[PDB]
Amino acid sequence: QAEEWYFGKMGRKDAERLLLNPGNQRGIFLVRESETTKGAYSLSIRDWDEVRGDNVKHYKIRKLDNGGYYITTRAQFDTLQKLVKHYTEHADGLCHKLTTVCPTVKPQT
Amino acid sequence: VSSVPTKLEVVAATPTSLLISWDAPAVTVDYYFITYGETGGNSPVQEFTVPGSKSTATISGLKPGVDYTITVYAWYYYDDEYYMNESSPISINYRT
Repeated sequence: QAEEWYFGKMGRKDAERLLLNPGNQRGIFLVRESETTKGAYSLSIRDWDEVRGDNVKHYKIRKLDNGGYYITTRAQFDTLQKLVKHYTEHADGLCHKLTTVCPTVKPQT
Repeated sequence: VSSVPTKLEVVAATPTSLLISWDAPAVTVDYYFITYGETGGNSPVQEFTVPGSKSTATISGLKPGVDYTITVYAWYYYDDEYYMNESSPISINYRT
């Protein structure tokens, strides 16, 4: 859905480049359409690690035949909004809990 | 090829801290997701990660005389389509 975290059609490396902007802290995230599985989404998250430094991890959001959405089959959600809320409450396997949506440059006012 | 870790166990234990250990699967693991919480407790579990190169983890700040459920999941790359997958869990219980 056209929610604040939804970036629509966006490639993996472009999502990485945007998330890796200086100023973004760990847990900054976006949701985009998957370019490798049709009908799936990807949750892209800014992360940090002792060895690799600043980095980005991607999690595929797959669709259930009758149910809803999941990254791991043990945690299933009726909507993408419920998935995002869950992973904002607890990381529950993700590299980091979701904090706020990846910022983008807006027109000057 | 195995992605589930095996033979999870506590290998050192004080009243408030545990060292857990397992056998890595044959797939290269990116990181492990570890949870622990009072068995049947009505608070949320604690969660953390360790690097995929490891096969042990230190849990601290436990309450003495509480049964804890401890679970380990491997998060790993399969191929470019399935780039980030969670393994089946392995779990143990331990009373401090």
